[PDB]
Amino acid sequence: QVQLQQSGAELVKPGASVKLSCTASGFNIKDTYMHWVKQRPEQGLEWIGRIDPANGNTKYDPKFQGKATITADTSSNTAYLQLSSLTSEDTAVYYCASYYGIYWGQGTTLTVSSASTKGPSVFPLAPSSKSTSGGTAALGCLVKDYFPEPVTVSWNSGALTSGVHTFPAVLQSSGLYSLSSVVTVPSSSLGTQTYICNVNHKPSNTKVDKKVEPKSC
Amino acid sequence: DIQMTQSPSSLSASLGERVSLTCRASQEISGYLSWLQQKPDGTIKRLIYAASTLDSGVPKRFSGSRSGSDYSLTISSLESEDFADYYCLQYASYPRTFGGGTKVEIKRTVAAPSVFIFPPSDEQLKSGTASVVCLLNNFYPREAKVQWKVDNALQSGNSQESVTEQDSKDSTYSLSSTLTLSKADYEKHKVYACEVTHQGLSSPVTKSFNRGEC
Ligand SMILES: O=C(O)CCCCP(=O)([O-])Oc1ccc([N+](=O)[O-])cc1
Repeated sequence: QVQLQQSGAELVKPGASVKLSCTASGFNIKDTYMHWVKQRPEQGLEWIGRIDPANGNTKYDPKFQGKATITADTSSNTAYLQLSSLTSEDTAVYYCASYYGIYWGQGTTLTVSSASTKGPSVFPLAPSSKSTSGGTAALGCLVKDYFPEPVTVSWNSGALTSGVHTFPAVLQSSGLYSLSSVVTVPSSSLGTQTYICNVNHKPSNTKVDKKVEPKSC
Repeated sequence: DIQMTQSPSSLSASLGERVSLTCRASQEISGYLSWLQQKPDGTIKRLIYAASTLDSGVPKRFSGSRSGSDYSLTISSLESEDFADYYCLQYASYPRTFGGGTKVEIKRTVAAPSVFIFPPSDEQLKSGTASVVCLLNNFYPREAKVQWKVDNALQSGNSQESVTEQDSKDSTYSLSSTLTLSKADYEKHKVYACEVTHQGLSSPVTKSFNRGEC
């Protein structure tokens, strides 16, 4: 297989600098040209620049000429995007892309803020709450009180993806986010199958695995 | 910079419909244009390059064409999986430029939501807070009303809801509503209910639970 793995999401203070990475697996320098793209809601994709790992040559979108610096290391097969003098306008998702734009990284969410990071508390949303439903049952996890976004939620370490809905986070009056991830499953196998949600909030290095099962009463 | 003007910004289309998106280059780009697709999860993939050449593995329903400075992407039979934002990319000169993007929305039949209600977990209760969650699963259209009722009394000021984007499989939406109360306030009442109103229902559907000792 082949893909581009980008560094984790993070929060950085205004005025500071940060360096994002994009490591390639499968291919390497041979393809040449590693591009960096910026994206914000209601704003399309914006090209920052690109680098030729073979000779270190770089080309930038004029607007980023004094804001972004792209570097590459063929040995470790990694490209870096250094952003300086961070401002609220730098809060976005950054994507790295290979030659011809065939391979794209999963993106890195950068939040510029003067606030502290906050790890979430993960609570189970047990199936068959009081009693069983008409054939199908729902279950999930409540990821509450975290900052900033985003949070990654998997089920059974990737083994469960069918019928999953991870809702957009809501901003609570405290300035902290909260979201839920739910799954609909057969009610008949609640006693035989195991469902565990895998939560990860990179900005605070919080990683939680919560087994969601029907509670006794 | 070569400006890529993409239209329309948003497009709503029924399943099986033949749709097209267009990008007009402000400069001669000689066919050096790619079409990229970004799904709800942030995943970006290239569908076409050289204006009309389909990438390996790209479904035949996708096709690109050129007529002067007008570059179009056409989808023969719109499928639920096609729900995404499409961007044209100019790679003829520097700096590389993207079109504004076209948000493709999917029209489908009215579907009634399956409602579920969840009590606060015991471990959360230990922390002094209680979040009651109401789930409206797989419905269409997006419009829906959810009302919280504690002991039959309508609630206001203590809830937050969030709706997903259209599902990649069936084009439906799902809504989650959370009623957050303090442990003390939670323990003060018995019946917690969620009343849902949606076009796919002849009458409001109410789901509830009674906080009994376990
Ligand atoms: O001869 C030259 O300078 C052009 C050859 C480079 C083709 P390319 O790699 O820039 O194609 C791409 C253009 C843009 C992107 N992008 O992610 O914005 C990705 C690939």
